[PDB]
Amino acid sequence: AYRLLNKTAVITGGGSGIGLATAKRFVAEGAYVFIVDVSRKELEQAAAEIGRNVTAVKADVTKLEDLDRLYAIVREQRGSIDVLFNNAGAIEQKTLEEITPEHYDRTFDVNVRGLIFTVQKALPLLRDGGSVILTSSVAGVLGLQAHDTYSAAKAAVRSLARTWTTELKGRSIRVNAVSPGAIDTPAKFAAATPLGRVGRPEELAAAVLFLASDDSSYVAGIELFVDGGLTQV
Amino acid sequence: AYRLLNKTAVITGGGSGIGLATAKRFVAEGAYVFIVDVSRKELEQAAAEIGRNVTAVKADVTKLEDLDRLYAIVREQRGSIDVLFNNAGAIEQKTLEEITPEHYDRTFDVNVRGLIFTVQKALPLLRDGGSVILTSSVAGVLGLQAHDTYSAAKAAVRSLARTWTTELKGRSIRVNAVSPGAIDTPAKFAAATPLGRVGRPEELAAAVLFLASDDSSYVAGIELFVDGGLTQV
Amino acid sequence: AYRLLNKTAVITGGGSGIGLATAKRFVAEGAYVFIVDVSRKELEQAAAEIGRNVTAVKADVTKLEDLDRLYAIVREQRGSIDVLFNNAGAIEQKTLEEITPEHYDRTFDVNVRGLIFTVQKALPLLRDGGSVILTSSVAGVLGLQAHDTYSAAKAAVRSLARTWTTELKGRSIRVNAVSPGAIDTPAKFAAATPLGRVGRPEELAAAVLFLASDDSSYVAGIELFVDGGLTQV
Amino acid sequence: AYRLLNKTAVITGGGSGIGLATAKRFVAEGAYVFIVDVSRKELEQAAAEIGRNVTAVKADVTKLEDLDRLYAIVREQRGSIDVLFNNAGAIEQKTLEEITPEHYDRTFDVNVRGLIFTVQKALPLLRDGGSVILTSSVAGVLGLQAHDTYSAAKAAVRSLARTWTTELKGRSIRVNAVSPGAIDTPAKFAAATPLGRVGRPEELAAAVLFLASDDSSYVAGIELFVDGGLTQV
Repeated sequence: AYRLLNKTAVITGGGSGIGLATAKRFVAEGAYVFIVDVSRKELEQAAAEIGRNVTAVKADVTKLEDLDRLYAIVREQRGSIDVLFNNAGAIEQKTLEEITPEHYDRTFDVNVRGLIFTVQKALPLLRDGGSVILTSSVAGVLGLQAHDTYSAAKAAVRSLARTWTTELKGRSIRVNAVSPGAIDTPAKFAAATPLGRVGRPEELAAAVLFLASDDSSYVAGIELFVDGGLTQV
Repeated sequence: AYRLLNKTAVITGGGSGIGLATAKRFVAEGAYVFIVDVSRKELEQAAAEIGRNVTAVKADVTKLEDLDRLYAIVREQRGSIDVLFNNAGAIEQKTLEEITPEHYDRTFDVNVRGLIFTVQKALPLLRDGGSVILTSSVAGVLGLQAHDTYSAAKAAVRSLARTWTTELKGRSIRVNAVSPGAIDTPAKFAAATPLGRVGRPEELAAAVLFLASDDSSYVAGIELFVDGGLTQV
Repeated sequence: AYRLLNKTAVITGGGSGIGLATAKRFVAEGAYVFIVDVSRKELEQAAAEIGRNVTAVKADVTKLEDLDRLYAIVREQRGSIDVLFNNAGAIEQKTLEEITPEHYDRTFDVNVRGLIFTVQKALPLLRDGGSVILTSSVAGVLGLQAHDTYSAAKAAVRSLARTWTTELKGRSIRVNAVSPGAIDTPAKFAAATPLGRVGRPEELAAAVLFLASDDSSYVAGIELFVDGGLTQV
Repeated sequence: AYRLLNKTAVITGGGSGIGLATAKRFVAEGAYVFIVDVSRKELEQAAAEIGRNVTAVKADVTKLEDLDRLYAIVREQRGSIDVLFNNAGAIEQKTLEEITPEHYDRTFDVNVRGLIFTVQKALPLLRDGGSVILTSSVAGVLGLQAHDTYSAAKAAVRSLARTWTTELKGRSIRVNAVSPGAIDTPAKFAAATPLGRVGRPEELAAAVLFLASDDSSYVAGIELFVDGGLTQV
């Protein structure tokens, strides 16, 4: 009945949009969830809506010490991590010509560096048989104006799921990537998208649940497009 | 707890292996299933195993008139199709050098021709928002000795997922390919496979259920690799 | 200066468009070319235009005995084949609903059936270390309204390059697919093409030249998109 | 004979390996070449081997003021760039467990930050209709033990070719990536490589030449694998 019964899940960007929708679906499937985001007010609000089986941890995953404090809380409250969904950060655009060193730093810090140490630091807590989701994007395989660094970073994320599938196979930890298209989170993609609509956080959440749950038990290293077909035709 | 409650499914190659594993998972999820396959004896054993909510139909998907009769049964019995799973066929191996006309026809008639007509002919019963799954293979992206025609054929299937995605969008019908690696069916693939083992048919059924169910409602046109990481690393 | 000096090429579809453009460039590169195609009027025209170091052969390469007659001539006049460029056939359009058996067979006959037996009966003649080129298409990776059978067959063609890479590696024969986008031969593709225009036949001939020549000696089983960026952004 | 007559090329990583083999081939094709690299002693050595039509420049392509100086030199002596081939950097291996902030910085500064600003700063000098080549890698689509950051960064590089195809199309600048497999520099990657050997640096220069010349005039945004079949079968 309950596809994640008593598993423990950690979700970064767990504050809002997709990461929050996932938390909620996780909790409905019977998991216990750590939502990890940066603003306290927004964590409290999130924890309040999810309502049960949820701890809110304030941390910036681009900071080594924040991560250490995170895993000391997960070890103390729950002891182990069965699932890690890495859903942090947002898009900042810049054509090649405008890219500044600091803009490139902002993107890469959040999408790659942050992610690497997030997953690195979770290894001691990860159970054998566990599941790690990275968040890549349609941007990873498209040539989209002013998405220079975002897209490059997301392609690199997709790549980490292959490598880590190789490195973590002895522990039987599956690593996969989700590549969302346009997902409604508080225009001309919708136009060139076969289902003709933006997606709902809830649908991304379900695709993530597939990767999280026992149903994707023979699924490893993939890149799961959830884009209503954008990149597929 | 019932991901396909009251949904009607049609599964070709439903008499054994993956077809039959999926037919069991579907019924466990509340669907009504039509299993379709060539041997009557095998269809009966399969129906008895499933146990309930099943009709067995004898049809060879490479014969137009057999498909006509399948669909008339379906229509009279249930009146609509929510999920079509196309899983007919088996591998036959010949190197370029050994390829004959009949060998070429056995592979393409089953894997491509018959798929085309199955789906064409299901069109009038398929609801809007229904889900169509095709069976490709790791073979469709690999260069495997003596797999000439089977690989080419399953690459042709993965392609029709893309075109049907565009053609069928007006009806919101999702078309997606699954691509199994090595599956247990009554060992070298397994050697270079990160998961270190063949898949169980149930694990393949669970991936197809994903595509069949509403958790994949924003997912269209894709190639879902269920190969333990074979082609991903 | 002469990148193919004294090499023997066979080109199918050599009477027009890409095939003919490629026969001209291969003769300018110092090759001796066989052009193979169905129209006698068309072949003699092409042969006059090409000028020198060309033999026209009227053959329907989906007929096994025409192939036999073809290679019997190649072997008699020039021994062995250094370069085989397979570029026979044209698009035919039908939506899923409109596909008939006849339309399907024309498509897969020209594109997949004849190509297999073409390259099959070429084997005893191909020199070790030679180069075989397959014409697949952007269509092979796209979901183009009413391109059902043509896209599937061109995706099957791309798969055969991977398969024959493996099978023919022992004789160091390279097999690569070229995947043309819109070429200019006697619209909206051009709206989404970054280069903003259709390709010239000469430009596709230049890309095939690359596969044919020593410049691609460490290039094998690839899909080379020649589409002004169409499938890449 | 001379496929780059009177073109100006700039190569980063020009002091050795692929850069150096490519600079040699470019001069053989009548280009004027600027070899760019860190080592003085290494560069004068390289320039001596080329022997003509070449200016060595000493720059660390990860320092912005080094790029300013390189481009002011190019501007003064040649005025224009027709070809920019980016080939700076080397692998360093670390498993996820071993990754340090410094190791991460080395790989991404050299492969991605450095790549970005090199191209950004060539923009005013690059002729309209020029060719810009990037060095990705087979590692960009593989899950290779201990290649975490290098693979991820090469995949970054691959995506930048898509994005720059889009952003630069108005100027008709083609941007494509080359992705080498095992290339012989000063044991089993070759194990299941179809060609049964590591590639020569000359073979990779020839491939890069293809991308710099008119023969790829309708090729934009591509990933060109030069890897003897590794990633293709």
